[PDB]
Amino acid sequence: MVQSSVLGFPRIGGQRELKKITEAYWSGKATVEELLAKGKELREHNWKLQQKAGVDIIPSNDFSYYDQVLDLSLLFNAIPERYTKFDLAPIDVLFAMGRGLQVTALEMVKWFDSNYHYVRPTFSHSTEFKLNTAAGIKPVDEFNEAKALGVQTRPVILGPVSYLYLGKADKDSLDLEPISLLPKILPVYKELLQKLKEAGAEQVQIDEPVLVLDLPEAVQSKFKEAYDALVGADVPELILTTYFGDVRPNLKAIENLPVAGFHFDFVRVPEQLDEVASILKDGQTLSAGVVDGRNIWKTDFAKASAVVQKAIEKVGKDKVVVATSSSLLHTPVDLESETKLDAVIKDWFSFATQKLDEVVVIAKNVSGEDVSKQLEANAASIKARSESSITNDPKVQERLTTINEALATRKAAFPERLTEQKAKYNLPLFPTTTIGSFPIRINRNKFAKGQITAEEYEAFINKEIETVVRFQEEIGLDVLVHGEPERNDMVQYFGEQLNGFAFTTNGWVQSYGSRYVRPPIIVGDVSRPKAMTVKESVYAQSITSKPMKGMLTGPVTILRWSFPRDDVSGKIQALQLGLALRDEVNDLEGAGITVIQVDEPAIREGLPLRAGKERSDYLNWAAQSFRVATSGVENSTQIHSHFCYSDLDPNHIKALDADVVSIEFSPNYIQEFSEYPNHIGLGLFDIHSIPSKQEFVSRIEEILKVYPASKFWVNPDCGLKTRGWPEVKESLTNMVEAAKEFRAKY
Ligand SMILES: NC(=O)CC[C@H](N)C(=O)O
Ligand SMILES: [Zn+2]
Repeated sequence: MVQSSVLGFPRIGGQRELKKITEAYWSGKATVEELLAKGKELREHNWKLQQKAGVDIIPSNDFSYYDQVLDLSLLFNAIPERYTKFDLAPIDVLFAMGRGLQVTALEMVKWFDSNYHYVRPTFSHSTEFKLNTAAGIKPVDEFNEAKALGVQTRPVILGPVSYLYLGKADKDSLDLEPISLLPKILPVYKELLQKLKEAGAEQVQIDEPVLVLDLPEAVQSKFKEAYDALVGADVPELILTTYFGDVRPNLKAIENLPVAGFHFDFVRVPEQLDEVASILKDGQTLSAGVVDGRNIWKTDFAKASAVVQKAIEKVGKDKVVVATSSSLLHTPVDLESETKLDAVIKDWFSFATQKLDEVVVIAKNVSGEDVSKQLEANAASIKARSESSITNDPKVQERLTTINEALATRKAAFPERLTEQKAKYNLPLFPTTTIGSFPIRINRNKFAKGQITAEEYEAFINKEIETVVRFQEEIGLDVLVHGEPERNDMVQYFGEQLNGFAFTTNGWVQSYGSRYVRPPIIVGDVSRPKAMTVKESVYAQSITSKPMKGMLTGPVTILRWSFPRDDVSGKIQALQLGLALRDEVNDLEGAGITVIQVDEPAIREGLPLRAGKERSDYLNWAAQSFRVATSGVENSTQIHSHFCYSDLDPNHIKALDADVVSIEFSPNYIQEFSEYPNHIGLGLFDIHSIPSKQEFVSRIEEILKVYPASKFWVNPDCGLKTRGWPEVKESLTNMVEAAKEFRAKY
């Protein structure tokens, strides 16, 4: 009998219970006892769900109130002094680190190339590692909970090498290399593992996902060092677990480890199987990650079972486990909550709950149990998807054949374009602009029910546009925005107006802490049926003689912030999105909106995890899909791009050939753009929470020393959606007043 395994379950609750109770706690409506009660209930619910499904190896310690990495920081006493001076209990120290205290919060960081964020482990020279036993030892206590329910679980802990390597030296210790602290942390891991075995844990999932990165040789050697120290008869068996990538470049590092087994991601990298299976020693198990833990597609059982069979061939059926490819943290909780999706489409999907049934069916299948009814129903679902008209749109398929270098190049290089733009706009030196958003629900809500006219709703959006435009005029901004009050979010607003997308009612996935996202789903070939943004931009331009920026989200961001298709490449999807947005750009320009900003916040997030062909191909096609969107315009049309990064690759920025770029900036990297003719707006203040006309005049005089004033735009770090009016007013006034003082001396 081949076992099934789940590497982690999302903890938000099928009804977002966790959000409700954590936010109620943080607001004071709920006690900490009520919060812990709800967490216990959620875990119990999830453990029973997995047991009922038939899952053999069920996780524990996967639950969290905020972040599992943060949970290990707490447990291991990686707690900076600043969070201990407030008389907080252990859980409120946790929340303080996670979300600050109203001390700013520890840094939030993308978890590999997933859409989840963890809280960066933060270490000092003074860090003293030890088991915080005051709180409770979370993994022991939750194992013990599950056991009292009659559920044996496998505790999940992030391993020592990854935990340190993904961490960072605190402000006070800028010279510390986190991985040097390995000898100090190992005893604390060993102790935790002894306690788990004593509680009755026979196996632990020890996550070492840093194995899918490019690791320095000096870091590669630390696996043998760590795992030699931990394994022994007084600890559970350890299953060294990787996901999201290819371990092959690091095989030498793990080829001689004493651990009980390994897990690999054969969804993202099925081709690594032969080689990784080759390092397995007699006695070691191979966990075959074959049900995707980061997307929503029903798994092809025929294909997944074949992969598992390849593994069985290598190491024996006794030593193979059918697993999720990663934790199901990255997927929504339950497809049965969806009430609006057409049943044809819904048939193509599986969310977390359904993935439990999948790993179980695939394990039965390879074990020789009769699951022919389930295989046949699955083969039907797969065939229906691949045959559907939603999936392949001949028009889009033909249009993709027009893509090339030419379609992705402007009519003239920037120097000739600048001449034509200068003639048209005559923008002064140190032109001032902002990034788009300014400081809601009832009219939206009643429009959605038919309680107010299309006519009635358009009036309030327009009044708000008007308010914002007059504001920016009043304070003398040179290139204006409409404020984006009609938009809810920067991806759904587009996806809802594109063919090839589906939307959930309840497909929530945790992004960070209690902030959850409900991504769009790309189901098929994408196209744009009609204008998406034109009406509001035109209105906004009709009420000022200042140039008005059109505002779009780029193709890569729409792709990366959606659940993508798993039957066609990322590239193909981004190019279809580039083509759709090209039509939008063409419509904006035709209608007189000839300054257009395209925002690509998610470019760095999608970067392939290792150096090599895949990474360089990605940078090439990311840039190309942007250029396909933006290259049809006249020379006198001014294309802007905004990036929410401080040190994004200068090379990639040049590849976009945007007339103007805005970059967050509030070291010497401004010099990288010296002999690059296109214009740059280095963000002057953090819109996350007034500077003075002097503080600005010092910041611009600072920058102005390393960069030509003729190329320099003045703007904030990002949109001011997430701010209040009174500080927006004073902050922007100062900003413009500053520019004018420079504008005077040139
Ligand atoms: N996140 C972003 O890229 C912000 C873009 C958007 N135009 C805004 O100003 O809110
Ligand atoms: Zn930004």
